[PDB]
Amino acid sequence: KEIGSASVTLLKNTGSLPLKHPQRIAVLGNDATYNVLGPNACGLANSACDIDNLNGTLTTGGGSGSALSPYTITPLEALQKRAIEDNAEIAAVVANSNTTTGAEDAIAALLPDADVTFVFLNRYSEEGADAPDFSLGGDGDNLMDLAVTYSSNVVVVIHTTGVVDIEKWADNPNVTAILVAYLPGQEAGNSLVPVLYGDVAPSGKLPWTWGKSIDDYVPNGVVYTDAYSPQSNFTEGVFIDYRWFDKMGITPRYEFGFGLSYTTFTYSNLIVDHGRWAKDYSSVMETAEPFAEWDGTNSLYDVIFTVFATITNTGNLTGSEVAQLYISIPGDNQPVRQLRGFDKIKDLPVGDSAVVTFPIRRKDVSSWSVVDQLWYVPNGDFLISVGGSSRDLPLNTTWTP
Amino acid sequence: QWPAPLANGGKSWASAFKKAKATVTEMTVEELANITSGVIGLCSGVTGAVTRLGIPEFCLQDGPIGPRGVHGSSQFPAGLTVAATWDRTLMYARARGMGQEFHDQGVHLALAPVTGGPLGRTPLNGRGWEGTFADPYACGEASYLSVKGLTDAGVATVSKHWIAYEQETSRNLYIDIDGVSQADIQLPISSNVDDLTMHELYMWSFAEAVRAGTNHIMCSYNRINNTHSCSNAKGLNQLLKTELNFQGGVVSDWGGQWDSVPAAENGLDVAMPGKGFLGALGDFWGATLVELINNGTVSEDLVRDKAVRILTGYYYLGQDTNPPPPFVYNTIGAPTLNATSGYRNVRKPGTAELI
Ligand SMILES: *[C@@H]1O[C@H](CO)[C@@H](O[C@@H]2O[C@H](CO)[C@@H](O[C@@H]3O[C@H](CO)[C@@H](O)[C@H](O[C@H]4O[C@H](CO)[C@@H](O)[C@H](O)[C@@H]4O[C@H]4O[C@H](CO)[C@@H](O)[C@H](O)[C@@H]4O)[C@@H]3O)[C@H](O)[C@H]2NC(C)=O)[C@H](O)[C@H]1NC(C)=O
Ligand SMILES: CC(=O)O[C@@]12CO[C@@H]1C[C@H](O)[C@@]1(C)C(=O)[C@H](O)C3=C(C)[C@@H](OC(=O)[C@H](O)[C@@H](NC(=O)c4ccccc4)c4ccccc4)C[C@@](O)([C@@H](OC(=O)c4ccccc4)[C@H]21)C3(C)C
Ligand SMILES: *[C@@H]1O[C@H](CO)[C@@H](O[C@@H]2O[C@H](CO)[C@@H](O[C@H]3O[C@H](CO)[C@@H](O)[C@H](O)[C@@H]3O)[C@H](O)[C@H]2NC(C)=O)[C@H](O)[C@H]1NC(C)=O
Ligand SMILES: *[C@@H]1O[C@H](CO)[C@@H](O[C@@H]2O[C@H](CO)[C@@H](O)[C@H](O)[C@H]2NC(C)=O)[C@H](O)[C@H]1NC(C)=O
Ligand SMILES: OC[C@H]1O[C@@H](O[C@@H]2[C@H](O)[C@@H](O)O[C@H](CO)[C@H]2O)[C@@H](O)[C@@H](O)[C@@H]1O
Ligand SMILES: *[C@@H]1O[C@H](CO)[C@@H](O)[C@H](O)[C@H]1NC(C)=O
Ligand SMILES: *[C@@H]1O[C@H](CO)[C@@H](O)[C@H](O)[C@H]1NC(C)=O
Ligand SMILES: *[C@@H]1O[C@H](CO)[C@@H](O)[C@H](O)[C@H]1NC(C)=O
Ligand SMILES: *[C@@H]1O[C@H](CO)[C@@H](O)[C@H](O)[C@H]1NC(C)=O
Ligand SMILES: *[C@@H]1O[C@H](CO)[C@@H](O)[C@H](O)[C@H]1NC(C)=O
Repeated sequence: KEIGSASVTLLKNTGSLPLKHPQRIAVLGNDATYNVLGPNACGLANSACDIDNLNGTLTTGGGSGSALSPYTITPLEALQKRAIEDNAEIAAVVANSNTTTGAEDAIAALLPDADVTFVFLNRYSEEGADAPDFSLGGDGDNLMDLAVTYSSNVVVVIHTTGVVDIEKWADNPNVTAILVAYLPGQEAGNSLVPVLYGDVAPSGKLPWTWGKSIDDYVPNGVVYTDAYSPQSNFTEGVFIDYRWFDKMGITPRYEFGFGLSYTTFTYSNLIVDHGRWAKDYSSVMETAEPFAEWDGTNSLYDVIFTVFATITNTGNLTGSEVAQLYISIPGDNQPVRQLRGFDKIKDLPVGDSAVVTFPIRRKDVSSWSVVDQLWYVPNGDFLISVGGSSRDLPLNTTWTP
Repeated sequence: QWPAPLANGGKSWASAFKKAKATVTEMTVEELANITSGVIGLCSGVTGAVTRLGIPEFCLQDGPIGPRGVHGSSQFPAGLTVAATWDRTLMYARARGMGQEFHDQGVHLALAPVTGGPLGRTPLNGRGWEGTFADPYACGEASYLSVKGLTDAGVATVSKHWIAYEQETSRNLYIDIDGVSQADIQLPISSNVDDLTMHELYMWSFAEAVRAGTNHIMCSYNRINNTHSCSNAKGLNQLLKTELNFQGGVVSDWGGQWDSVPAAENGLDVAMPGKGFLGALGDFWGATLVELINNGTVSEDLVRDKAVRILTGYYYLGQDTNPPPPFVYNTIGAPTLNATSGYRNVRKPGTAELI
């Protein structure tokens, strides 16, 4: 559960979250409730259910990295627990909205009087095939169209195996909040509702880039060919995800390492401490990785320096903050920046400050010599940037060894 | 034949009767027809105000598990369900709880409970679940207690359905929608019931209902010996109003009134729903009753008894000095009624655990 509550990521919030004590709650989407055939209906690999089946809350993906469930704690059941505590009413349409007789009529009638409308969306994928685009699973496009027609307070919650296309509605003023919650396992619903009701502020951030379009990603991501010897050439090199997005100058929807809270954090007092170094003595096994500065005592993974910064909860509510550190290694055709540290502060009171610390190892500031076939620390001007996301970096400094 | 015995207030309603008579005495013929016939509003039925004497519209509201078509309330178990408890305490508390929710939603008259019509001649009865037991004794007991619960909570009851209303098939309520009329198409099923059976089986629960102080009774859609229940003189004027000494009002089921004059003469006191439901369910009194009085066909005093029977409940349950709050929900539904709804939360601690 605590994993779910720490992961769930807030992408948009025009004022609707956290919920106070809404009296009339509307829920949309089979994602909000059980698989109609049972949590384990899809079998040993969570891939045997029909393509149109209502599989319910998307708690894991398809294939060999799935597992059986003792139960699922559905969002609806958890939302209901909370409604009942508030002496409120709650109603869910969980059928296929396109194919079920009266579904659309029901939604039209249910939503206008709701204080808030949740829409649960999912996007299953699996081992054995690739997603054909950023397409919402089942009836999700429809759900969303209906929802914004009849309600001005839609809160979208996505259970997905990756980025999905929400371009149609993400800038609709009627969509007041959007959250992704990934694949939260069995404690799906009870990990989420605390966040929505504001018992714990959301603290999770995107572990990849949310581009406005599949066309903004590394070309030829999937090659389709009947050719007896199929060929993908990684001609983009090191430039995947936000590295690609950064180098090409492409603004995504939501950047790598982005995710809102219910409060704001102000960054301050950047500090690089050259005296804060230490030898790697802890790791279980060692590589035979070659590097310039090697002298028979030392390591690629020695922490050469350490960098510090200060966050201040400048908001109105307690909240956790994932601080990120990026470095610009100099060189030719070198990423605009690369993440070389993160430190999550837990539950920072309003007005309070905490120090963020980042141990930079040697390898963290090195390049591969193609010619000499070793790791070496380049010369040049290293940019160090610290902040909230891969594009929210209010503190830079420069280092030159 | 069987004349209409005048109301006198009985045992418990003595002072309420006398306030009712007093008020009715002041009423014009228009006022009499205003209160004895349904008008348009948010509740299942609504009596016209007597606005010059400050009598307001009465909200009549379904139904026998609690106020229907409202938000902010609880869904109680059915009569069938309490019956199965065989627990008098639960039967009472159920009704008492239904009662506070009716009162607090703003209902003057609860179209409840179901007290032996249908009782259960057929196990296929579509609405048999609204009643209790398939047994006069047990149904009488539950009916007594169901009535007491609602009335103790400050809501007039309309026990239903009188009587011998034992199948839904071809009840054939009165409806004159489109061009077509049910009266042209097919008469209601006629329950034809000997006098022992009527006494020993069907009347038994209603006797209990009367004894508990049900303020009103709703006459059923079926006909009895080929006369409509709502204009059956033997059934309403003699069996109910004389032998069971019933002191309250007979409300038509919605389209259970088929005529103007026999109804006025043979026991009916309230025409429902009147102007409600686009007038589609019959509208036999109102302006028609005004005409019939003014031209000597129907005695004004006959209609004053009806209005007295209506006001008796008003005054007895203290709705005059302690009025229910405004009713806030459109329970009729668009496009039949195009009115916006408010919101009121009426759920109280204790109700969920009682259920
Ligand atoms: C539906 O139709 C059924 C079937 O016909 C109806 O059932 C009939 O109901 C009537 C009552 O309305 C009933 O009438 C009696 O028959 C008895 C003989 O079988 C008569 O003895 C009895 O008469 C006495 O009662 C009358 C009414 O008060 C008096 O006017 C009359 O003078 C008699 O009473 C005196 O004598 C007795 C002593 O003998 C004394 O105790 C009295 O106090 C008084 O001094 C009835 O007339 C029929 O018998 C019923 N038939 C059947 C088969 O049941 C039913 O009523 C209809 N239902 C509706 C809603 O209309
Ligand atoms: C083919 C394959 O991927 O097999 C394995 C078995 O170990 C492999 C690794 C894989 O992790 C594993 C266990 C999974 O967990 C997968 O999620 C998984 C799959 C990807 C799936 O694979 C497929 O559907 C195959 O492409 C499919 N293959 C073909 O039909 C085929 C024919 C000609 C050319 C190429 C392919 C197949 C379907 C059903 C039974 C056997 C083979 C089979 C499989 O049943 C599962 O396979 C079997 O259970 C199985 C395979 C062969 C014989 C008997 C049983 C699958 C599941 C559980 C559904
Ligand atoms: C509910 O879960 C189902 C898994 O148990 C899922 O069905 C599977 O969906 C995928 C698409 O994500 C299908 O993928 C394949 O489609 C055709 C197969 O002929 C190929 O062109 C593709 O390359 C791809 O491999 C699976 O076929 C399908 N599984 C079965 C047995 O039908 C449902 O889609 C899930 N429901 C929803 C609404 O998301
Ligand atoms: C006959 O009854 C109707 C139905 O209520 C009366 O009119 C309403 O009067 C109330 C006050 O009692 C007003 O608030 C409403 O505005 C009236 N409604 C309508 C539809 O106009 C009517 O007043 C009654 N007439 C008499 C003579 O008492
Ligand atoms: O609208 C009511 C449903 O009735 C279904 O049928 C009933 C039976 O034919 C039989 O018991 O008679 C009653 C009427 O006396 C019917 O209502 C059937 O007709 C469905 O179409 C209706 O949904
Ligand atoms: C937003 O919702 C309202 C109903 O609350 C609807 O009338 C309006 O069309 C919607 N607008 C957009 C931009 O979807
Ligand atoms: C991609 O691979 C094909 C297959 O050998 C090759 O012909 C083509 O030139 C390659 N292009 C690159 C590496 O950019
Ligand atoms: C009295 O009025 C009613 C209804 O308006 C009408 O049916 C009846 O025939 C009238 N009778 C007389 C004697 O005018
Ligand atoms: C006089 O009798 C006629 C029926 O013959 C009736 O219409 C009228 O109302 C009667 N008057 C009385 C007794 O009130
Ligand atoms: C209510 O509105 C509908 C559609 O707007 C209209 O057709 C209907 O006549 C109205 N109902 C009444 C009773 O006026």
